[PDB]
Amino acid sequence: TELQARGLTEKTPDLSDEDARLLTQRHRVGKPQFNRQDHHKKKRVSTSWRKPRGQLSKQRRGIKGKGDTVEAGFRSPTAVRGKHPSGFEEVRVHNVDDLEGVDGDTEAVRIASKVGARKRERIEEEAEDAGIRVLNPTYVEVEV
Amino acid sequence: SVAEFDADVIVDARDCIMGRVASQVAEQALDGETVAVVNAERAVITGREEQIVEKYEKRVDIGNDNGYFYPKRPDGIFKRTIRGMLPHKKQRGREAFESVRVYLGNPYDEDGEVLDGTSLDRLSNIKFVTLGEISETLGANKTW
Amino acid sequence: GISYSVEADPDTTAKAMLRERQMSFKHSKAIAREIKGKTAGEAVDYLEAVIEGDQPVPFKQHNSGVGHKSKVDGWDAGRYPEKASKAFLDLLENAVGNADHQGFDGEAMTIKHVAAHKVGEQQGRKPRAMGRASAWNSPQVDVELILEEP
Amino acid sequence: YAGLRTPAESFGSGRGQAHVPKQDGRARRVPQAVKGRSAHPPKTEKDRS
RNA sequence: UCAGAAGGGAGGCGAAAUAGAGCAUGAAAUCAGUUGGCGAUCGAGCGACAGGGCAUACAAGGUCCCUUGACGAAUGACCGAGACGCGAGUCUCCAGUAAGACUCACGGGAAGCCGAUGUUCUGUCGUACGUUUUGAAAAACGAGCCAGGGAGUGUGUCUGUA
RNA sequence: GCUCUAAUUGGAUGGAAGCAGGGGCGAGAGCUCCUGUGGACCGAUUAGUGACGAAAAUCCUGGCCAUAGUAGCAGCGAUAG
Ligand SMILES: [Cl-]
Ligand SMILES: [Cl-]
Ligand SMILES: [Cl-]
Ligand SMILES: [Cl-]
Ligand SMILES: [Cl-]
Ligand SMILES: [Cl-]
Ligand SMILES: [Cl-]
Ligand SMILES: [Cl-]
Ligand SMILES: [Cl-]
Ligand SMILES: [Mg+2]
Ligand SMILES: [Mg+2]
Ligand SMILES: [Mg+2]
Ligand SMILES: [Mg+2]
Ligand SMILES: [Mg+2]
Ligand SMILES: [Mg+2]
Ligand SMILES: [Mg+2]
Ligand SMILES: [Mg+2]
Ligand SMILES: [Mg+2]
Ligand SMILES: [Mg+2]
Ligand SMILES: [Mg+2]
Ligand SMILES: [Mg+2]
Ligand SMILES: [Mg+2]
Ligand SMILES: [Mg+2]
Ligand SMILES: [Mg+2]
Ligand SMILES: [Mg+2]
Ligand code: NA
Ligand code: NA
Ligand code: NA
Ligand code: NA
Ligand code: NA
Ligand code: NA
Ligand code: NA
Ligand code: NA
Ligand code: NA
Ligand code: NA
Ligand code: NA
Ligand code: NA
Ligand code: NA
Ligand code: NA
Repeated sequence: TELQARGLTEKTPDLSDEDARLLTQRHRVGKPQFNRQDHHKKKRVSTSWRKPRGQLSKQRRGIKGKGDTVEAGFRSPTAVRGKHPSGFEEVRVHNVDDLEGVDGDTEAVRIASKVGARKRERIEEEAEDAGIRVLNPTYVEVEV
Repeated sequence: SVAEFDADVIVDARDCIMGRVASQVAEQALDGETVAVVNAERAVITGREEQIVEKYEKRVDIGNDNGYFYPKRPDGIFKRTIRGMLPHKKQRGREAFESVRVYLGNPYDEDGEVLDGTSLDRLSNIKFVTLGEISETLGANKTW
Repeated sequence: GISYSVEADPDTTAKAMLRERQMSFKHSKAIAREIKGKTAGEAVDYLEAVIEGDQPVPFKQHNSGVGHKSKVDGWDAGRYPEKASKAFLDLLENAVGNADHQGFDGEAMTIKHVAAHKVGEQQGRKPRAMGRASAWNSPQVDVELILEEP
Repeated sequence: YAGLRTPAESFGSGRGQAHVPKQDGRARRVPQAVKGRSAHPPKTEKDRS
């Protein structure tokens, strides 16, 4: 009696040397939180980013320590942008037909939360057979 | 007070310039060393006795309800002089400062060492005062 | 109202509640704090002394202007809130009775959990000068008690 | 006429209150008021063809 | 059980009673109890960024440490030898050498482990926000807090544009 | 990013929306997954539609904390037990 995930959970994509380097860079450099100015000072102000507009705003004026402001210089490398940490490109899947055309070498599949257990069971078996990792696998009871 | 301080360094302030010693004792204490300054009463301040005395008298004089508590005795004065060379409100600063103690006379068995650059030549100088003298003028009880 | 906020083993524990009591919530908080960990019987004896004025209840939170009391230990302010105390005595009488009916020894059981909760206000208005009225309100208090065998 | 049927008036300065039309101590008519009018509502005269 | 048609306990119904009567769901402000972190010698835009400590069920992230080696931009030596300077020191050669951020490979290691999250500590920077203003942290104006509400719309005509 | 319309096309009692806590992506607006709760609805693409996005207006309404167990429950030629 132990929990085990369905499918190929250890599968990793094959990446060109330069893509793996850029993936490593993205992970290494990261980025600031880019939370809205003073969101921590007022409960009614949430973290969702808004450009500081105040004429006198310290953050708008670029005062060191008031947080970076969103700017294009902060974008991730083109080659790797949007990749799952594993390096796979994600493909969203609502059913069995959605698996068609998916390359399990460069792509992993994410089953939409709305999809129920019955349809999930079928999607997961077909995906394994096609050599495609499921990022959000069911965990089933199996022996120790 | 009589507590038997264990010092990595014992400094003899006899015929030495207070601020030049203090500057060096400050830096050593921040460097991790425990320091005992010895014979504080015989430590020395260059210049005209009358203006020197006015300055220290002004410090005894100034104050209010919040309070400015300025030491009259030679050990106290030396201690305070050192505190001024430490970030004594920050943690590393208060730690260094508490690793320093100043003594009237020499409670140790061994003579202290004379730090380079701190020694005053009495044959070359008549304009200076001993801490002991300042304290007596300030009205300190002379226990040394 | 409240539900029990702590889990309790039916076999080793007994339960009781007060509902919507009109009495100081602040006094109730102070009393709960003080009787937790006591034996049911101990708590009863304590509260009766409070009612007599022999035992102060420490007020550690709602202390404004409250005079110091020599019998308070490790603290200064205390008082003798008999009304809330009487209600806690009702709470304990129920709990210990429930316990006895289950075959425990009621008085000897430890108070594992005791907590007061302000569940509402009974609302009133007080006419003031200059043609205005202002709130004159009654707190409403639930309190949960879980007795547990030693 | 939704939100406009009321002779609510503002007290102006001096009560420590914003200048907002009130009737029987409740704000009325202005678009920031609950029960107030819709500032720029859908209109029948609009040509939708 | 209780002064009790109250309330409580136990129990019954139902898929569900945390559907038990203003009873679907049940946010925030906020309250009680409790958990983690800090804590009665210490300083205040509450943080950003970097780095420590303590804390962490699974899932949805899987990385990370150390020795050695490969590659190696800008930059770039010690010591030693020769020569110069009153002196601090400098020049020439060793040498664009050793070193040099990232990345990778072999071997070894970590599973509260790496990330991340909570809290706290250290470093650097930092006197909110919005508005008025030549100049706002302002002893200029506004808000107790939170939720919800709250401001370029229609007709006609004219003039451009795609 | 929000509403509702249309065409094309999907998900849901083998558990939709919402909510709480958490994981991943995006410079970001925001997208998405897991767990719990919930117990019936929900999307995507394209072309439309508009009562479409709030930290502020002594803004509106409702709820709520501190204030605080504080002021008052004394004062009056009727001090009443
Ligand atoms: Cl872009
Ligand atoms: Cl003083
Ligand atoms: Cl300091
Ligand atoms: Cl001289
Ligand atoms: Cl209260
Ligand atoms: Cl209290
Ligand atoms: Cl690289
Ligand atoms: Cl290699
Ligand atoms: Cl506009
Ligand atoms: Mg972010
Ligand atoms: Mg906030
Ligand atoms: Mg699902
Ligand atoms: Mg799933
Ligand atoms: Mg008082
Ligand atoms: Mg009147
Ligand atoms: Mg209306
Ligand atoms: Mg409900
Ligand atoms: Mg302490
Ligand atoms: Mg002016
Ligand atoms: Mg809104
Ligand atoms: Mg389509
Ligand atoms: Mg604004
Ligand atoms: Mg209000
Ligand atoms: Mg007061
Ligand atoms: Mg009388
Ligand atoms: Na001097
Ligand atoms: Na003084
Ligand atoms: Na208090
Ligand atoms: Na005491
Ligand atoms: Na005492
Ligand atoms: Na009317
Ligand atoms: Na029309
Ligand atoms: Na930390
Ligand atoms: Na203004
Ligand atoms: Na301002
Ligand atoms: Na000012
Ligand atoms: Na108020
Ligand atoms: Na609007
Ligand atoms: Na107001």
